[PDB]
Amino acid sequence: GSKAVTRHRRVMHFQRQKLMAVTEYIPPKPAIHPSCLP
Amino acid sequence: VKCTKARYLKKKNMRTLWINRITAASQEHGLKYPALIGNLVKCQVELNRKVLADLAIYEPKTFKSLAALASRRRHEGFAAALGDGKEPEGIFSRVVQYH
Amino acid sequence: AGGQWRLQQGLAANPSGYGPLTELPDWSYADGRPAPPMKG
Amino acid sequence: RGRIPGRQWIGKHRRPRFVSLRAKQNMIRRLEIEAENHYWLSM
Amino acid sequence: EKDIIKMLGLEKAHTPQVHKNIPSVNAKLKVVKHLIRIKPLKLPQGLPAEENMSNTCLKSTGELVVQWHLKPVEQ
Amino acid sequence: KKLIAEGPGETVLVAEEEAARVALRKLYGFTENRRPWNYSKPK
Amino acid sequence: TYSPLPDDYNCNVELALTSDGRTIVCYHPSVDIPYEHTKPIPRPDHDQVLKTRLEEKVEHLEEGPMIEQLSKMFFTTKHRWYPHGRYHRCRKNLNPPKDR
Amino acid sequence: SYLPGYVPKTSLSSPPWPEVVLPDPVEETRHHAEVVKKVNEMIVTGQYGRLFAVVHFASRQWKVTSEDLILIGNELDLACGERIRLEKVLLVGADNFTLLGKPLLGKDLVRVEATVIEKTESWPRIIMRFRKRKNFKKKRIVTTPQTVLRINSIEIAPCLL
Amino acid sequence: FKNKTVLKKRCKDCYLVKRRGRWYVYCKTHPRHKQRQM
Amino acid sequence: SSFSRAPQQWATFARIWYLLDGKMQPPGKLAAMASIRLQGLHKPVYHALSDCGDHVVIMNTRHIAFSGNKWEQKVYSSHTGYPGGFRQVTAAQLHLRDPVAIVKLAIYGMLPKNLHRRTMMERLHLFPDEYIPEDILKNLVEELPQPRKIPKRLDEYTQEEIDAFPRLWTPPEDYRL
Amino acid sequence: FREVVETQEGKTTIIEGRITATPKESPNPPNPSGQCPICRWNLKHKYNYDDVLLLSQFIRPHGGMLPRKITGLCQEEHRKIEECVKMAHRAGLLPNHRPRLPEGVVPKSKPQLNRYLTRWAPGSVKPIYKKGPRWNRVRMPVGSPLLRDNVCYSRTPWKLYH
Ligand code: FES
Ligand SMILES: [K+]
Ligand SMILES: [Mg+2]
Ligand SMILES: [Mg+2]
Ligand SMILES: [Zn+2]
Repeated sequence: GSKAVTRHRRVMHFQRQKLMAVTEYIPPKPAIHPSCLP
Repeated sequence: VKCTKARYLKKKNMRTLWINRITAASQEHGLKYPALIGNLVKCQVELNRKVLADLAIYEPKTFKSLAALASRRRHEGFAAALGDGKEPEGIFSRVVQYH
Repeated sequence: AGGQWRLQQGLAANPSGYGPLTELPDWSYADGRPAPPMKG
Repeated sequence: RGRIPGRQWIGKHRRPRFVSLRAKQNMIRRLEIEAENHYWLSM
Repeated sequence: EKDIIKMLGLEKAHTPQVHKNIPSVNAKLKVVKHLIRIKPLKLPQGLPAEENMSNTCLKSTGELVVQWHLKPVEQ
Repeated sequence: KKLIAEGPGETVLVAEEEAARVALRKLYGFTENRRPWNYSKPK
Repeated sequence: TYSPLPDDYNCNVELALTSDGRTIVCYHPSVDIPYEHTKPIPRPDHDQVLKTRLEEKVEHLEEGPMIEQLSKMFFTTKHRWYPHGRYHRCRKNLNPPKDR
Repeated sequence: SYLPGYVPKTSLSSPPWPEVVLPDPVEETRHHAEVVKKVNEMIVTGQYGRLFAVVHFASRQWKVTSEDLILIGNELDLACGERIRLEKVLLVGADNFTLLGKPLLGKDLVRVEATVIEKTESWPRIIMRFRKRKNFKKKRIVTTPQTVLRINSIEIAPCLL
Repeated sequence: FKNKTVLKKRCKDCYLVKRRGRWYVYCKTHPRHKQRQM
Repeated sequence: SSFSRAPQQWATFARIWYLLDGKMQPPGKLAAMASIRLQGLHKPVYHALSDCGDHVVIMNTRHIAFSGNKWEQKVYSSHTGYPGGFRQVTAAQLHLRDPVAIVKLAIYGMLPKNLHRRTMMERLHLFPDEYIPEDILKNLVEELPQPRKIPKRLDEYTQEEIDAFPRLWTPPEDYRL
Repeated sequence: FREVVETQEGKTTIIEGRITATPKESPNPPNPSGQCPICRWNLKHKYNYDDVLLLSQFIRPHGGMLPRKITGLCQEEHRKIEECVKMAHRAGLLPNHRPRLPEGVVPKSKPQLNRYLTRWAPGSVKPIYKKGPRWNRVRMPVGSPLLRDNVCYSRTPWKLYH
């Protein structure tokens, strides 16, 4: 197979790929955009 | 071997056929299959696909009564989603309890 | 369908699990006599 | 066109697999159960 | 993990089993806590008596009722 | 101007004949919807 | 004035519950086609000396043109109008089971 | 003439689906009672014909009417000719009215009776398994017992109100 | 022109403009500064 | 229904003719509703082994509307079978050459991949313009509603709706515009 | 609004500027605290390419967009309206705001192709001869990504690539 360190980005196990997709930064969204407010 | 493995396909293809016939009878009344099955369960009506598709062919006036009931329970769910609990539950949204 | 909604009403996800539909006897004698308990 | 060299899901150059929306929800549903399991294993 | 599932009597799936909430049992559960669903046992009527052993029923809420009458509530 | 019977057919003459047959069954009460014969033991 | 479905095409559905709320009653009588929504059936469709005897109009048609006339009047393909061999004509059940 | 939550009319200003207003529960409660009294008055007067019912029997739902047959795939332990009553009725319908259970109808409102006419085995069913290149082959034949019922009568009682 | 993946102005008279779905660089003073997006 | 056994059977399995107006409608949406009618998936008596399909008539197939830039991007590819016989034209090129090919190819791709499909396509009638033959026009039953709602141009609004919509900003009076 | 006119008499040209009646914003806005005409009327995330009554108030007589320092819009909404106007012209919803044709020009008859939700200019779009494999498909853009946060009343979100 392939070593742990590679010159190319190595494809993840699907379980890990799903984990990385769930654990994504979600920025806070204010109820009203600050620009619309005085 | 084919006849022995075909007993799993027969049961699968039947339910696929029933659903296709229910979907067709629900669109005649402006409904979709998920809104009929899901809201008949909410009215404690436990009728399976086999019976429902049989009713759509041989008892059309009874199937429209079931579709009108599902549409009524579906509209009560939206009304309750607009309130914050203060408004009481709908007439067809009540659930009979069994002890 | 409806499994999660049934769970919110203190019911089983499958109506076959418990309740009147499954627990109650399926038939009885016309005279009125009760039938012997079902195996299940 | 569009050959994946060798076998699809093994080796160096694989066929890319993408995470659907229900796959995310399915994983989140499992997490909510096990997170509630930690609470009952704590008393 | 396969052995712990046998010790806890969880071979067949979706089959509620009752265990004691103690450290030794909990430890075995912390090894397979991703294969199971843990819920507390509730006793609204209390422990089953000798005259109720055959009238019980475990609901999906986790409650054990000692009077399974199978009849609509009059209330 | 009151519908008493209605029948299908491939032609307009066959359909007009079946409609009359449908009306006669209703007049005599020998429809399909009629309640079944009672075989229960006479009281 | 609320109605789940329009009560015009099939029947008049009126849902109801019992006092105890353990039974759903549905009154659904059939609606009749009004008289104004119909059409009248088209009933209507010399110095002759010789009685017009019935003349046979069975014109000869070859296999080709005949399958084109049949596939147009029934809106089908030519394939079903071609014959089959003996093997299949003898496999068909001529006394099939009849349900009602 | 504009409120704080007023939005000028656009394609996405309001939902596409039409607004629905349900009846007043109070006014609707007395309308339900009039419909139940009407259907109950149709049962006392026998203003109905043939009836169909959906019964739950042997883990299965059957759309049955009078003098019809149903095939059961098990033994019931009843002599041929014995008359029984099917207790679970999910639905009983007529040409002009239909009754639904939640999920089962009351016993004092509908009575379905059947009769055993035949106790017999099914035709032989082939159970055979095969796996290539493993010398794996085995055959089994089974004949499940069956029981044929004839639905005798479906009668209802005026106990709605 | 000259196909470039990174467009860049080489004098004050060069001006960017988006045409035919891609960015270009035109120059009337020095026509050799002309570039096409690759 | 108290009919005879033969007429009851003739009615249940009868073929009905439907009418569709393709003006300002995307072919796919037209083909999605036309495909279930041709198979008979709108009938509760549907079965594959039953020739329970219906007739669909689509008019104004020359005035369909594509979304996006599909007139330019979308390509229909074929092969004559001979060396160098691989052709590729855009939807616009095909539409100007055959005003019913786009709608016909979308429906032919939605029908099941079996022998019955070529039989369902004989029961499909396409006309570029709104003209329809008398025969096909005498056996129509129902006109299906357009899936897409044709939006109104700014010249189609009445003076009521224009004045009903409020003005949002106050332009300067010294602006040349 | 201001207008300019030129009148030539006796080989002498005269140029003048005359004011004209100017429309006034409707009174009693729902949200007086809003910063631009959009939030003042609670229209944010509630208009599309087909809402021409809204879009016509921000364009010129010939179909061009108006400056942002005039309308008072926010850069976020000025870009949305600028893109929804592009798609309204392309769908044939603004037939009275056509470009000015100089004297002596008769537009040629061109294939009338009905279209909507046209992100790109037709002439600058090339055909997709190679769709590509399922995992690297070349999609066809439909709509605009600037309208992605608009209010959706369905469970399926706006699909922008076909
Ligand atoms: S929308 Fe509120 S600032 Fe532009
Ligand atoms: K590989
Ligand atoms: Mg390794
Ligand atoms: Mg390979
Ligand atoms: Zn330069």
